Amino acid sequence: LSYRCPCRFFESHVARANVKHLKILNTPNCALQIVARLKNNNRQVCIDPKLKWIQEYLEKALNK
Repeated sequence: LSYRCPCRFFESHVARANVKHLKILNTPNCALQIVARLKNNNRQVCIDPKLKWIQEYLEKALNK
């Protein structure tokens, strides 16, 4: 129950503009660690870590 990795399924086609924030879960046992909190509906969804915009969004946040 509380032992299952939190992200069982992911969303593939979430857009940067519709994200309040990304949560990056500290779950190294687990395949999927990226969660989006969505602007339109306030849902939290797990997202595809290969989504191209994610890498740029996080790089930006690192103020490099």
